[PDB]
Amino acid sequence: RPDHCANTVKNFLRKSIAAQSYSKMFSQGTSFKSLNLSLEAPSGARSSFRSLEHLDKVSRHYISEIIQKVHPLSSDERHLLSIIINSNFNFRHQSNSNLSNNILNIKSFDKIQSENIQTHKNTYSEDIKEISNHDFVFFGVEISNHQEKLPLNKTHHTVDFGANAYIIDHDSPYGYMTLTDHFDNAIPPVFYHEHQSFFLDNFKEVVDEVSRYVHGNQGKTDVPIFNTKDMRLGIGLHLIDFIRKSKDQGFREFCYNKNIDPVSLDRIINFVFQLEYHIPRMLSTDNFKKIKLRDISLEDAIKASNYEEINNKVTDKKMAHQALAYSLGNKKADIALYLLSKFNFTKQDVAEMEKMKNNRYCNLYDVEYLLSKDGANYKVLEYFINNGLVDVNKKFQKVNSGDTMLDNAMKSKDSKMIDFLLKN
Amino acid sequence: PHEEFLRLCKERAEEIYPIKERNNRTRLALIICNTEFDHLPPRNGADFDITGMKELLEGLDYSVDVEENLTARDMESALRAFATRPEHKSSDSTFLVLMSHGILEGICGTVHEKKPDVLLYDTIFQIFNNRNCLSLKDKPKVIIVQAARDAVYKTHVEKDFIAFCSSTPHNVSWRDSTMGSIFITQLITCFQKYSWCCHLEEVFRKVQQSFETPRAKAQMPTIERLSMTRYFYLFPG
Amino acid sequence: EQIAEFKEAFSLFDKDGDGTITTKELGTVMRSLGQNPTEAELQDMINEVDNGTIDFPEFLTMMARKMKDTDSEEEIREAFRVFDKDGNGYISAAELRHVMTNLGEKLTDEEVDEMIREADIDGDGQVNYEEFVQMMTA
Ligand SMILES: NC(=O)c1ccc[n+]([C@@H]2O[C@H](COP(=O)([O-])OP(=O)(O)OC[C@H]3O[C@@H](n4cnc5c(N)ncnc54)[C@H](O)[C@@H]3O)[C@@H](O)[C@@H]2F)c1
Repeated sequence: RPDHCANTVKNFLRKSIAAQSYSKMFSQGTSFKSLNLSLEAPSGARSSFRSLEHLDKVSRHYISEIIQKVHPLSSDERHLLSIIINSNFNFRHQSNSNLSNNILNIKSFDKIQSENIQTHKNTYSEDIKEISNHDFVFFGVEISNHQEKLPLNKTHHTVDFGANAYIIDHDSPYGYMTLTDHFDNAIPPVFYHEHQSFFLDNFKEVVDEVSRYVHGNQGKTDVPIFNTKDMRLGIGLHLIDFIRKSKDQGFREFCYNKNIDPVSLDRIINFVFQLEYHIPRMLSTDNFKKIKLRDISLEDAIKASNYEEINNKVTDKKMAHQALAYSLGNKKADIALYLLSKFNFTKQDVAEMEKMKNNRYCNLYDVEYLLSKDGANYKVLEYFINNGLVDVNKKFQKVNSGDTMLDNAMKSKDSKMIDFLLKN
Repeated sequence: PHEEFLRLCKERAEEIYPIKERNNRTRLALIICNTEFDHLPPRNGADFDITGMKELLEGLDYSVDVEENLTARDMESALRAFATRPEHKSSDSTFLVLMSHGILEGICGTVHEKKPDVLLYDTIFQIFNNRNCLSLKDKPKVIIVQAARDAVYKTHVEKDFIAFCSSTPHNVSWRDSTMGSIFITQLITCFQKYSWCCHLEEVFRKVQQSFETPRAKAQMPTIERLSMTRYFYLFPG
Repeated sequence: EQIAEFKEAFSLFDKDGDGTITTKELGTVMRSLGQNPTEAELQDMINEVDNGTIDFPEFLTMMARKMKDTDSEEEIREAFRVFDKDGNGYISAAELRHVMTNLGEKLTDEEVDEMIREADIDGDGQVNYEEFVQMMTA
């Protein structure tokens, strides 16, 4: 049975990768240091399975808490918990990029920054330092036991992350679940809810109660963490706690309906909570579903390096002007060079871009200012200076009037750009 | 509203601020926005805030000079250069929109961290006080700030000032917005609706009312150092 | 072996406090602990009570059946030694790639790469499975 040993090796390596991601999170997380859930830094380059063990332990902690808070369980609460435990989940990742090619390959911010792949980055510096969940791929959670059209919800924390929604139906053996965003434990008000009409028309008081900080027993910053085995139990127990605290008897009666439909259950779940699921490193699979929720805009297609949407939209040179401006404004030097290769730009094109008030960047900044703002566009600047499209020593007229590209280069501290401007 | 502008002028001639005639009127506005810092997180989405503020001010016949990513010494020099502009002696008001990471003392420069680089809020008032800047004496001087995270001489030398500070601890930590900042978005929104039937202070109070949502209730824009002896009425043309 | 028991999970569905749960909530209690049993598997083990209640001593023996003990460390080591004829304690990335690509469960080529990179810390193209397993288990 040689295949069995190969499966053993594969599971071992997957477990190793997950251990690496969780060790990164638990060791480089300062909120984990405030509480006593922090982990040691690996002396070796890799990390042992202790991190994974830690996850399990951490999970039990929170489970224990909520159990002790709501252990006396009513028949309604018990029936609702039984419903939630037997419910399966669809995990959704939205993007304005093309991550599917008969194979879905989603990657985390850390793996993207590692290979220097070009795409949009929604994680920020503070999330990386305080939580260090940037080696995880993020998903929103939906109830999967329904026959309705699959994208039931489209906004996570009142944010749309893209038109292309990728849905998977299988749990990950090493992913972890949080009742909210791990960094932002605040449930936004119903004013920003995607499905506000349901709760506003049918319920009364829960509208005010839902806006809260989902925290543990240690305090507000204590964000409960669960693992794949304890996801459903913790979610059900916290939902029961919230329903018991609430005073809108209509909301409680609707939640405790013994014959509740799955769409209403998903409404309640994504209203009271904003579940977030995390998978270590990268998710590569053949079992997925892609749903194009809407049409993508040119700037959004450029920020996500969606070459096919760009090729569909950039049909003429006025669209090439718009695309080049958006590429400069977003430091997308790859898209800028692709556009400079597809179309020929001259000083007349630069002038018509300067006359382009429909574009935000060309309305605010000069072309030279956009070329010299960040070093990430150096090559573009080179092409503009060496081919004669932009005159060095041109004094800015729109923003930072009187300055030149040399001043923006000084501000950027990029030695290559300053040197290139000094030599030309 | 043109008939109401003439009606409000005669009704309250010593209760509202004077308005220069559209001919020989050079109303200037300055926007100072720091979006990228050397040792601080970048304030992404400021492209929208600068745009929305430049349009609203230009719609009120204000010549907007946008300066971006300046250290504190440059911001001080830019404010002094904005006060020495001879085009203000032909004006009735001015607007200062400074948007950067800002501590309680003031707004921070790009290089600012152990090394300090902050433009003290009081320094802005000194540059435009009724002694150092006579071109804008007896003229309303609005100051709108978007920050993140004897002494009786000042009572008299600082006249005709109004501040509408926003100190939302966003710090790209709230990390929950849609193509811009809520404070600027609501400020433009209230200026579109209530600026024709209210004076400047009412518009600001109308913005503070918008932040009545449970999670956005403590996000109240704070009015500070109000030194206006008259009611400042902005007219839509 | 068992140290920390599942009494708390069992107690949540113990309506009367008598220490028993109905047979219909058996799969619910197991799923709350991570074990997903098949309806066919749930019924053959329900035959243990021939009343419609299940006690914790009977439930506790059910959990140990579907324990699905993870692969032991020496079971991991032996899995690597069957792909090493020379006995040198090393497997080339290509050899590991041919194994995982053409043997066992089918995975995407990107998954195999992320695994090989995880195993080849040196970057020399060789993978020492002995040091890695000893490194992961600690
Ligand atoms: N997406 C969604 O849906 C979500 C959910 C939930 C949450 N969220 C949020 O969000 C944030 C982040 O964001 P995301 O999730 O999107 O992620 P990121 O960081 O941004 O990174 C990643 C990116 O990239 C791309 N990718 C992936 N993969 C790939 C390749 N292969 N290529 C390119 N690109 C890419 C994706 O899509 C994203 O956007 C976090 O913090 C949080 F959690 C989101």
